[PDB]
Amino acid sequence: FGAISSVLNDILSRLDPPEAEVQIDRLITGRLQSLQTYVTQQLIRAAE
Amino acid sequence: EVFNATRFASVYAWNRKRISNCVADYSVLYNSASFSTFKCYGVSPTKLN
Amino acid sequence: VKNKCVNFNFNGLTGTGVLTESNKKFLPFQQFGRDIADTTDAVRDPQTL
Ligand SMILES: *[C@@H]1O[C@H](CO)[C@@H](O)[C@H](O)[C@H]1NC(C)=O
Repeated sequence: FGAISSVLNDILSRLDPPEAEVQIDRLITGRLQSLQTYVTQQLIRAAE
Repeated sequence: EVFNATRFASVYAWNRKRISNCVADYSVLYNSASFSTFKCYGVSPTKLN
Repeated sequence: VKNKCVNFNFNGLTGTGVLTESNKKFLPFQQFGRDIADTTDAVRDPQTL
């Protein structure tokens, strides 16, 4: 999702918090968007 | 042999040496007052160890 | 230590979980394995292979 790596542990063990915050935020945005998409699809399928 | 050396090559012919199969202690380099510039990109200076 | 939920740092690969004897066999060039969803699932011991 634009971050340096897709693994949170690598980001945590490689960078200090002030600079790793941006990467964590990008990962959070991407994963939250994916989860919301999944939940909406599940709601529609559940209605069907 | 690289940090504490006598000859440093020219800028356009910068000398590259490969480091492998050893244990590196970057804390002694970072905490030393001999260096007037120590900045890391893609990693923090305290996490190399 | 096996059969206990522990934090592990295998050759720089950090994580948390339970380490156990593996029935899988690794070819003598592979270091770690991944699932169908690419989640890390196995690791080769740097000191015991
Ligand atoms: C040293 O490494 C060798 C080769 O992998 C291994 O057989 C041996 O058990 C190791 N020794 C110790 C003390 O870890």
